[PDB]
Amino acid sequence: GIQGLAKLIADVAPSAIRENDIKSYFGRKVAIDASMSIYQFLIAVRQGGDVLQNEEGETTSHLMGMFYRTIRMMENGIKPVYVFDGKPPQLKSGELAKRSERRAEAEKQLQQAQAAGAEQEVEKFTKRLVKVTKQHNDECKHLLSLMGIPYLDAPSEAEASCAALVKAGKVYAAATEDMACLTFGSPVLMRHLTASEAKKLPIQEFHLSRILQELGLNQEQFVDLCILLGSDYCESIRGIGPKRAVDLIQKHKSIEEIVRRLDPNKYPVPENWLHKEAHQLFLEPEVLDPESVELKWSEPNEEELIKFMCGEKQFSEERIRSGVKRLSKSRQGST
DNA sequence: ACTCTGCCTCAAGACGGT
DNA sequence: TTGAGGCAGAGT
DNA sequence: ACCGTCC
Ligand SMILES: [K+]
Repeated sequence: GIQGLAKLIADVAPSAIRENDIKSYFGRKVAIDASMSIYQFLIAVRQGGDVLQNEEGETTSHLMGMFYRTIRMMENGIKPVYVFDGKPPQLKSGELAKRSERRAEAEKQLQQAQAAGAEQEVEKFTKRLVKVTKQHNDECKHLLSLMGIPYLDAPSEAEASCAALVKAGKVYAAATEDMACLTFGSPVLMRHLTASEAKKLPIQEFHLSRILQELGLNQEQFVDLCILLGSDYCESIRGIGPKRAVDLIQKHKSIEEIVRRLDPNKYPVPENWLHKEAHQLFLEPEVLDPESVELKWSEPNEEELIKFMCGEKQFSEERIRSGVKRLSKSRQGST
């Protein structure tokens, strides 16, 4: 994430966002952040406050979500490649650790809810306690393998590896809600791509070059701006938000300069501010080699699919086999 | 009055059958 | 996790 | 569209 970046671009660079109907992404490949979508499902796919599961106790909401949305996308001519998060950059420790503490917090607030009724709390805190695990990951990779859908492991940050794939032309765009993908230099970002039957929000397409033009910056100044707005990798200056940050970056072009010209009594900066290191992470992140693996959208293995989902995970053979045929079908073509 | 902060709420997908 | 949106209040 | 259920 980059705090407020979406609203900012809407506000001061509206020409950088197009809204298109899904019909116009027909025949395009997109890169998807696996870990974020798995998360979205673990949160949303709930039956009675609880997550879907086979009786052995193993979770399955993520498998549901992934299987079906993937199929939908494929039907609409959208070939998705899933990129899985690698090892988090050191600069991320801070953010990550906060995320642990809050979870611990939630967990305590779980007990005091359970021992006092009102499942409103129980389910709220339970949602706040959601966490993607290496198991979730391994399972989804298996599923995608048996669906013929290609997946890649990012050495570190998935978003950075997505931006790398779009840069290299291996895909048209990155489909994610994480504005940071632009910071890492991805020329095109697509929010709200679900290929879902109930629509909801219109697909949003962000062009990086348009953002740059409309804001009057180059990529480097744009990274600095995102750092000021609020990145996952270092702190921000208290009291400088979107409006002020745009002003300052437009006037002084860099963080060093900005820090020289700032009144240290009105706007004091953070102590031991790793902003230069963050910046360098954004310009030169560790990413996979987009030329190593040639992405192929294979044919589903229907039998093995039934064995895995239906067999191991108690999925209705009819719903599954139906999905498998919609997908095998969409491979040869169609609507 | 503009801006930011921080504390809060609240919600989070897809399908099949009407 | 991400919003959007709500509000009080401090600080300009 | 609504909504009961998917597991
Ligand atoms: K800030």
